[PDB]
Amino acid sequence: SNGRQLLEELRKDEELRRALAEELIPEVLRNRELRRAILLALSREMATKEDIEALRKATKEDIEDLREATKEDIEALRKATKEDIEALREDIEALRKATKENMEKLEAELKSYVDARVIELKSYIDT
Amino acid sequence: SNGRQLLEELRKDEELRRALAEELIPEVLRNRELRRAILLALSREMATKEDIEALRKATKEDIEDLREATKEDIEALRKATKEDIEALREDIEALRKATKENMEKLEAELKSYVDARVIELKSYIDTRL
Amino acid sequence: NGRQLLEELRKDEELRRALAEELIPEVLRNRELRRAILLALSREMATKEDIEALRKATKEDIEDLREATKEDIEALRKATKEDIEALREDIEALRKATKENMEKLEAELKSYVDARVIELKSYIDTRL
Repeated sequence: SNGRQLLEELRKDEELRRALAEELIPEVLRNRELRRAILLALSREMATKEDIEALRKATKEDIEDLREATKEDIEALRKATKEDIEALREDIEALRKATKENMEKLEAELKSYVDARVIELKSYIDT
Repeated sequence: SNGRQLLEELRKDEELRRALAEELIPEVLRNRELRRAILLALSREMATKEDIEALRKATKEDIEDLREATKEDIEALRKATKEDIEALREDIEALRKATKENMEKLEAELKSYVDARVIELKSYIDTRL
Repeated sequence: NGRQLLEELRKDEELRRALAEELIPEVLRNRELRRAILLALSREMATKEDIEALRKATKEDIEDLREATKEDIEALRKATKEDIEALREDIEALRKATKENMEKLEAELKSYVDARVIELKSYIDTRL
């Protein structure tokens, strides 16, 4: 009769049903045999906090690996570029030197050419 | 009112809450459809192996996309740099050539300048005599 | 009231059954209750929200790296452009120095020839 009344009120009042379930239901689930049965059933599909943490850890490592590789790839290009620029600087120096030597060569050749003509004219005059 | 009172007592008395729940537990264990309702409800919230696999797959792809983009961005700079260096190499070659031509020009100009003066002097000598 | 209820439940199995059938379905209707129950079952239990939070964090971590990488590449582009400009200035410097030196040589040889011409003209005149 007490329970018959309670059943009746629960059919009528959804807020009562909700409130009462929130009191009793957690306790029913605390039952260890029931808890084990529920866990066994869910375990076929469950992803655990440990599984998520393992993915988090792997992701963090994969990102760190890429950051590190990227830093190395950029550094390799910096080195290669510095090297190419140094090689071009050595070519410029080589040209400067060759240009200098060639100008000294030309200076000497023209000096002697002029001197040869002078002797030629002096000899012609002396006639 | 009867249930309102009951709710109040349950908040206050944990032994009552426990005892009343234990009166229900046997039926939940006996009735596969209550068990199914509970499992259906819990599955609505539970993370699954499928969910984690989908995130794993998406993450792997997102990282691969960045690796690939990064490789392309570095490659684009390598090509642009190689091109600028090649242009500077062509300038050096152009200067070498222009320097050579200009020296040959100077050689010829000075040869003819000297020769012009020689003819000038020879003519002057001859005229005196 | 609850003491009476407990007594009736011990006596009446149909009441225990009926009451359980009323209260259990609340788990399907009540998201907060359903979540509480699931999290109480075990420390290992994870929710769909837990996966979404990792997804959100991962997306941000990748975006942070993309943005840093873009900046690091841009810094190298600028530094490289600068080094290339410095080389270009060296090439220009050599061109200029080469030009000036050739003009210097031209003038030196012209005056050398002119000096010799005056020398010869003087020598001719001294003779005649």
